[PDB]
Amino acid sequence: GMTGILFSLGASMVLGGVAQMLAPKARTPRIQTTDNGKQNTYFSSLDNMVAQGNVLPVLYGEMRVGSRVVSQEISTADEGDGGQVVVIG
Amino acid sequence: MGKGSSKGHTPREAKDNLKSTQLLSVIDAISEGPIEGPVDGLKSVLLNST
Amino acid sequence: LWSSYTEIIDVKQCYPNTALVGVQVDSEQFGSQQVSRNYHLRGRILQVP
Amino acid sequence: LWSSYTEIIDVKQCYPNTALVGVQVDSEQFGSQQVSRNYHLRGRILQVP
Amino acid sequence: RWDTPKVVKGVSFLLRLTVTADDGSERLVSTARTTETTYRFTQLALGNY
Amino acid sequence: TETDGAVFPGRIMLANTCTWTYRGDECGYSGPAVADEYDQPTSDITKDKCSKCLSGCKFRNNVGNFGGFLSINKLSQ
Ligand code: SF4
Repeated sequence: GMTGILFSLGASMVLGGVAQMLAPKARTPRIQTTDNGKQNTYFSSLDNMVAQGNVLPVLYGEMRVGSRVVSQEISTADEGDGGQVVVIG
Repeated sequence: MGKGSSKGHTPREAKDNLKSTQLLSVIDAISEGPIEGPVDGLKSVLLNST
Repeated sequence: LWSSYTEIIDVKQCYPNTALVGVQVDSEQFGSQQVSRNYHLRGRILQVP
Repeated sequence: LWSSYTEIIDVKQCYPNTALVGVQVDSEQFGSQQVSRNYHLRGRILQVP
Repeated sequence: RWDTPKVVKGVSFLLRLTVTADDGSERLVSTARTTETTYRFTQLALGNY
Repeated sequence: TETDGAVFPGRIMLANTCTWTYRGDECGYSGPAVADEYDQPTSDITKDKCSKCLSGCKFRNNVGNFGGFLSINKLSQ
């Protein structure tokens, strides 16, 4: 039959802000004291990380950025890139 | 010396044949509003904890 | 004189769908520390109208 | 012989209400690393009765 | 020996030495990354470099 | 469209194990049955399964499409 207790809630939503009623607002990261006073970006990683915990990232334009290193290895090089020009002295 | 502005120096010691030495210069902001000077003279400046 | 010879086989494990860059540097003029690599790349190919 | 002469202008931007210290050191006897500056200062002038 | 130019934070000096070859090419002899302004080379042979 | 309990970037990057399906559009295998849930030879299509380890790829002669980077020692060394 009747459907009582509508309990309009237009007032309650504004209590947290009005700009949030049209925009979810961007999330912000936390500040680590150990990382001096630098502010972490949520959409750029200049430092080159380690390929393990960090998920395979995604790029969307420009941004000279680092990477996730998969294999680092140091050995002894060859004397000569190619061809017959192989002088040493 | 305290008051509102102060300066101090120590005698430079070098010479011993013509050379060229570096000079690091840095500005530091400590606090806000009218502060007081160091408890003692120029000694209060601690470089590498000395 | 002739010394040991070495037969080497490279990696056959191709990377299916991940962008990768392999860099080899003599690393003589670099310092005892590591070297940071940055790459000024473009974006990802998207499906556009 | 005469060599290049340089006309230098210092900072005209003054700091209105911030305490500051400027330190210049020859930085030769120090190590290749940076140097930490710690200052032993008093407190702030308060509106005491 | 040289002087220290305008600098931010801190600097090091990287110096390399090359030797002109008989045909006209170049040969690199060693390299050094240092902090002191003055450097010395010892036991050099051949001619121009 | 509800997005409860989901994470955006859905890759594990690397492990000792593969991280895809079997006979999908990325594994790219279409041959006869050779292996099962474990590392046991078989020749029936009903029990075709891949352990998603290196041994499975060696069995199926398809290693270039393996989704596990063989680092291991980057975490140790
Ligand atoms: S392991 Fe090799 S075979 Fe088994 S699924 Fe991943 S890719 Fe296809």
